[PDB]
Amino acid sequence: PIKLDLCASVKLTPFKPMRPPKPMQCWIHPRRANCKVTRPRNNYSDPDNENDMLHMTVLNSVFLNEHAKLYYRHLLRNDQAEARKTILNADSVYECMLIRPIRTEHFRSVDEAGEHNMSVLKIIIDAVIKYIGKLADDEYILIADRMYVDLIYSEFRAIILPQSAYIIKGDYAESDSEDVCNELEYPWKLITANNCIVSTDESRQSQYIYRTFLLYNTVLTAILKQNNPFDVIAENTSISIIVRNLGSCPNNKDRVKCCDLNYGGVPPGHVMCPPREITKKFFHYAKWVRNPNKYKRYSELIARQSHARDVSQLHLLDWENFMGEFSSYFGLHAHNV
Amino acid sequence: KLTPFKPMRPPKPMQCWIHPRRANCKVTRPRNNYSDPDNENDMLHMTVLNSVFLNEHAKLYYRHLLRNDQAEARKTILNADSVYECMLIRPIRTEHFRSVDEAGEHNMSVLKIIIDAVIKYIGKLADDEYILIADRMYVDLIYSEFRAIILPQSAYIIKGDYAESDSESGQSVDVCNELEYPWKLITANNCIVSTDESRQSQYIYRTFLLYNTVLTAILKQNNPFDVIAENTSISIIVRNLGSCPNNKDRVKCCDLNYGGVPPGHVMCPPREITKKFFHYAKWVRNPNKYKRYSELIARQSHARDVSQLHLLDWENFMGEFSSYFGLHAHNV
Amino acid sequence: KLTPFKPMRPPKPMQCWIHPRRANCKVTRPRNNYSDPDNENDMLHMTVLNSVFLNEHAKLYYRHLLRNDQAEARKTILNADSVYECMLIRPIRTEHFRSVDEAGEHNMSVLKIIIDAVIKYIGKLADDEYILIADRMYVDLIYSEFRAIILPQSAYIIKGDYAESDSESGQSVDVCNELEYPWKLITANNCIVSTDESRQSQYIYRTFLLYNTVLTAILKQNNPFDVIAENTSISIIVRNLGSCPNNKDRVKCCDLNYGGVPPGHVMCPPREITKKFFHYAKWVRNPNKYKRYSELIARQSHARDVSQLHLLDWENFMGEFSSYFGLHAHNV
Amino acid sequence: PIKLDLCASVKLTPFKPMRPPKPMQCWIHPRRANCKVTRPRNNYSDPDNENDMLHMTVLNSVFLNEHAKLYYRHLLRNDQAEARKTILNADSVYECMLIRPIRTEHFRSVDEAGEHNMSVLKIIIDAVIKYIGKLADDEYILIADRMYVDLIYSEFRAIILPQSAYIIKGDYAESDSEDVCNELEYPWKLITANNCIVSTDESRQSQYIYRTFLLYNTVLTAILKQNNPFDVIAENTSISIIVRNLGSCPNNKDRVKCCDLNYGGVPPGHVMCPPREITKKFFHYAKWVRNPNKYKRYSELIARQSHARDVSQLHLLDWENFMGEFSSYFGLHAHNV
Repeated sequence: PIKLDLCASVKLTPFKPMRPPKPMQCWIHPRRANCKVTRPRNNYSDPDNENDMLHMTVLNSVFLNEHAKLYYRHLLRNDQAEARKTILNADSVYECMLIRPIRTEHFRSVDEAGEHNMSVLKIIIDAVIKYIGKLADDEYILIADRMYVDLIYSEFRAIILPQSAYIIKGDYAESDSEDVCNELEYPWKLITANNCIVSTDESRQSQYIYRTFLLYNTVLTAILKQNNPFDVIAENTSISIIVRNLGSCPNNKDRVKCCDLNYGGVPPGHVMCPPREITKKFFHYAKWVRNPNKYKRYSELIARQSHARDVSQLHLLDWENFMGEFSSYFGLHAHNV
Repeated sequence: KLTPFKPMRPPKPMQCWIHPRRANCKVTRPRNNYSDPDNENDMLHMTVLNSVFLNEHAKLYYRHLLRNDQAEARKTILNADSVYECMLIRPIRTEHFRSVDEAGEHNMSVLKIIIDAVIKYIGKLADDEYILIADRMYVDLIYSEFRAIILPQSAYIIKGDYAESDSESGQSVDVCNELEYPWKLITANNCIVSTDESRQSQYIYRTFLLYNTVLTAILKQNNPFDVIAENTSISIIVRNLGSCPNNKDRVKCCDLNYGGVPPGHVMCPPREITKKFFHYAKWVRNPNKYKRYSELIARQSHARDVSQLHLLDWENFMGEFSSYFGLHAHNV
Repeated sequence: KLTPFKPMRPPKPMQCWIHPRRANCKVTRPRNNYSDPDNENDMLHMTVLNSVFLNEHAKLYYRHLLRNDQAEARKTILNADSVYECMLIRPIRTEHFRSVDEAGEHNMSVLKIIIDAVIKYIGKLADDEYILIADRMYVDLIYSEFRAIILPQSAYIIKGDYAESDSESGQSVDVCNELEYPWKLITANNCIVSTDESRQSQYIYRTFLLYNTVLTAILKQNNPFDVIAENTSISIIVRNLGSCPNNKDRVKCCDLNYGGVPPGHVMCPPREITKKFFHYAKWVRNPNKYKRYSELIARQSHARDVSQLHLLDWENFMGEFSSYFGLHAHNV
Repeated sequence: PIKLDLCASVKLTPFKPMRPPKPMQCWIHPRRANCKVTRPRNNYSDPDNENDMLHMTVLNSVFLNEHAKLYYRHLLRNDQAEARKTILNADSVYECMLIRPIRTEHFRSVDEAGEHNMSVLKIIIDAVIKYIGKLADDEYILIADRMYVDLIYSEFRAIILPQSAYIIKGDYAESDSEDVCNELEYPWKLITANNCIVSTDESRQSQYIYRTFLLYNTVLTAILKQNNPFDVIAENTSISIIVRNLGSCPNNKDRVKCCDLNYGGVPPGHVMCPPREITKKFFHYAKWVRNPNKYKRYSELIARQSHARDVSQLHLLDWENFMGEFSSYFGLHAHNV
């Protein structure tokens, strides 16, 4: 249903510039329809090309940028997938993945892994942390997909996946004014610029903590052989009820009852138990996904003050302590931070 | 439901002295270093369209024909679904382009050059390729006393294919499988079947688009043959205007109002040709039902005589027009 | 969210040879007993508008002026929010009404009678009452060589009130408390404050609406002074047309295209008068902010000299027009 | 937000042709905002005029008919309210009620009455039954307000109230073709007619049973001193869960557990226990309110066949037996039927 602004708003049938694949399915992603995997009929003289794994992912076209370029690709760098390219078909969109796993390499979806092989787990955390490192401090991001990043992973690699996210370039005009929203060529800048917002300290902290929670949710998903309900961004779903069901950390009320979760291998204990109120505020920050443009309601949210300011600062510092102990738990380094 | 996040400020000042009557035409000039008055002579028009006109490659469709660009710049930029073709311009001191809309242009030579530009623009369209306009039954543009600058056009491309007996001779590499070996192995471009008769339909279509554009240019009144709306019916418009006096098969455009001196009968195309033209045009509503109009104009629904003589009448109009402006008949 | 139930079949055939270019004008004739050819001479036009134009009494606003109806029938009927003014017509055998749109009318007398009809139609509007058009800067209608038939107009009425020292003399019964004793005791009509200066604004408004209508009638081209859209700005249109030669305070309508013989300068109203007219008109977007434009045209924002001389120039245009068509200056 | 179809779809501010009463409240209808009551400052020389009760009710404008005339008024006849008239203000609408209760008459809202004074109760049932009698057999109606009719009632009268309903004129073209959808004057009929539908036996039975259930729900509300949840037409609300909570009639599974309800005076017993599946099908029929035009989904619904046809017929006949015993319970007469 598309119309023009002339004296007759004509109904336009959404044109289909690409045969939509009828056999839509990915065995690595059985629960996902938009996820489709497939192995091409490579030149059969060469057994090597047999390994080439190809996965297309479906998604809306809004996720493309002003340049018609999909947002996660901006954060992509030194990618591991053998190749990638975008696919625009009307509102729908597709994103095919060329991969060539080595003679024995075998990827698999991060979801529901449970995997306790901290070597592979650390491979994935390195991939995701380096990827999100491409984010700028005054640039921020939300993930309308879920509260984590999808990916697959083999013993040799951890291939990232396309994400339903939205870039948002905030701008903190430092009092000492000595990347700008008006980066076009001067003529074009005369008309318009990025749909920027007002950056500030609190927004920086909010986005940083948000990406950190994304990291931790992905880590959970990796070490959860059961459902990791944290991903769920359902409108009806509320974190209040979520932690009411899950309860709080037995070892300390402050944190969540993540000690009792179901783990593919060794349970780590109350290690996976983050403070609760920080998670709550994180979910509130995440709710931004539905109205990204209205930034005043979510930009500083994780770092906002509910004295209330003292409690917010203290509990954010508690979450920072949690990140410190987490990094120590995996021998990590905050140079990415 | 999700908010369609906007990655840029939507330009509110929808002001185009070239095209005020529209809701998407905005022209505006730079305010750069004035030591160079020519830099001030620069002009900058952005038009707001819909992203649906972006192909698989994320390419605005009419840009497939932006070849030998006489204008300065043409770049695409979008605010979510909204899209924006942004134009750089720089005429010489006395050169100033103007809207084709009801231009009333009397200068024969200016019309000649403009029509040459439009015909060459549309020429590169492939034989099995078919174009459909989505805003008006005439290509839109501007024109200065010296040169002409095409304007962005909202249209959809489509590729066709046939299986002629001699399916080998000539360049057959142009196929709707325009991906790279694995990616084509995954999916192929949307495509249809092309055959000579729909090609004649398309020829008639493009030529009458050219005719509509020239009418608009030389008209000191509106061009009723330029509206692609629904309630508009070629039947009612014909009833309004009627058969042309010296040739009733034609239409009474002789009485119309041109800024240039009225040539009279010269601008009077046939009747059933325009009928089938309009019915072919109303296809655009749902191109996916392509066959419902793929062949419409030249269909044999005897009727063989009727449609072939209709083609004869159309090509008679084509040749007499071309001669009327010195155009070679071989410019098709 | 509830479905806006439709109590009638929505008439799909939006066909009006009188007004094809619009999306709501449908005309059509009866197919009744043909033994009476005059019954066939009957014509039947329904226009589709929005129910918002129905008052408290559920009365279509412009119908307040459907007095001494020269047309046959005018009834209202709605399909939920959609509304439908349905017209009966029956000209004499050779009488046939036509669209005011770009009528190019040369016949002076026909124009005279049409303008008489329009002025009398608008005359009954009360002094403290103010009208606002919602579709165009000109009253819409049709006209036969003999008579004229107004067409439905989408406009909002509003009543005003003042507290002059002599708040007793004359007929003061007309108040915005137009309910019956208890029902008025419950609620009152929406109302505003009327004062002489906004009344002058309204006089200028209505008169320039009349001027736009006459231009449309005698124009063999469109009437750019008839569009109430947003991006349209009187500033840009003025820049396009410019100061009239024999009187630069006026506008260069002399060069415009009339189906009747161009009178030239005769149709050239002042400049700032049209400016303030347009700014007054753009009020209609949100009438509830009434004061933001209630006084606009005749505001004293010295400026006393400026606005009073603007009124003088406007009334000069009014009188010279009236004399140009024999109209008495007392027909205001 | 209103636009025209010309080359510029202009945003139009909804014009306000009437001061909306700021003190919006009815003491007889404390839970209803659209309900407002008020006593006018009558000529104080006459104590008689003091009794005059005036109640305006707010509602959407869609409820008006093609003639801009509100639907319940069509069913109104020999009305008891001292006077009535409609009030169009933009989309909003109002409906003022003039009443002159006699020197001692005292009206009151039917809701939450509990009243056991079968004399007054029978007054109300007579009012409602005679009112709904104005419905034609081939004409049908739905009540988007709720699953009943609002009203007030004094010892002397039972004043009806405006309803958010929608008239629907079906048409059963009897094979022996010897009120028509095309009732306009011939010219106008040449363009259009009523938005009719295809009547039939089953639709007649469905509408009849629907109005009967409306009667019974109103009677319940009258004899319920507590909430009568049956009125509720909430989208989230399902009759399945409703009767799951309420359970079925202890005296017979067939019916509903209406024996246990809360009654202003004497409980009547399992008398108020209707068959359940009939109520279910009634609620499904009622769901039509949201898309009245699409009649194929609801018109025959109460009388439709789920053998399944045998069960539907049998259980509808059981509901008819329930109406028979109900009428006997109040000495009524089916001449209205």
